[PDB]
Amino acid sequence: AQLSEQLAELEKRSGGRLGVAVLDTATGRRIAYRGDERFPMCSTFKALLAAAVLARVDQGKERLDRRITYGKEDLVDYSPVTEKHVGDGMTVAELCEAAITLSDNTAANLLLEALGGPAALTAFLRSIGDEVTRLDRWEPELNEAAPGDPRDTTTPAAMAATLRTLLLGDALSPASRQQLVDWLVANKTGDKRLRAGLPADDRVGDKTGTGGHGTTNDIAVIWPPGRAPIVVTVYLTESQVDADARDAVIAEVGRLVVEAFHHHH
Ligand SMILES: O=[N+]([O-])c1ccc2nn[nH]c2c1
Repeated sequence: AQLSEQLAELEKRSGGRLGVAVLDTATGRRIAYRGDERFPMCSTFKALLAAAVLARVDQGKERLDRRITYGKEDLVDYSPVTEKHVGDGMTVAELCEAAITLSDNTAANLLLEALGGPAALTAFLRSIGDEVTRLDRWEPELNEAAPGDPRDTTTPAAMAATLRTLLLGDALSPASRQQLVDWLVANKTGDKRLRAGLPADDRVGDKTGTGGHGTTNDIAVIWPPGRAPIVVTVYLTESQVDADARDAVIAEVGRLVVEAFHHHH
């Protein structure tokens, strides 16, 4: 209730459309602002993509140490890791790490190819119970973020529930689960979004995303000391303020989420 008004005030000053979901795993209870509205995912999809790959590894259809070869012509804009390994190539695990930790666009496209494309990612999501999130396009076309376009979107609540089952539930094997946590925890943003609003003593594994039509997102599983973990998803789009302002918007969601856990009662 109170956090809602605070977020709606924050949404006004952003000029855009803000969506937040908070899933407390101690109770399975969730708080949500536009939690059942569609928002463009941009790079936050890469957390799901590495999950779907690890699920192939669990099934035996993939190996984290499989070498993937690619040439200069497979590269798209923003490939900080993969661009320096056109010769060697990279293992699946190295592409997953590059995609989560640095948002390497070629890594994600290479992992989508190994998977079977946006439809295979969407198909995996369905198999774990997410009936909402959808990936339709490849990098970088999927960062369009056009209002009313349902392609490449999720909801704050759907994304939060999906992170819960992948990182904390029984969707992946325990080892794949631990591996996906390890990748998300070693973000190198790093960091100015949710991370910036939170207590430093927290262990945070997060994924950021940026797009057109004034879009910045951040999703995260947070482990507070001596406390069950909490899943926070934040989606901002149609924002009229600039990229640095959008970062501070997301950090302010983080601060408000903490205040409401400690004080609203
Ligand atoms: O992100 N959080 O929802 C959250 C809530 C309460 C907390 N106490 N410590 N860290 C926290 C994070």
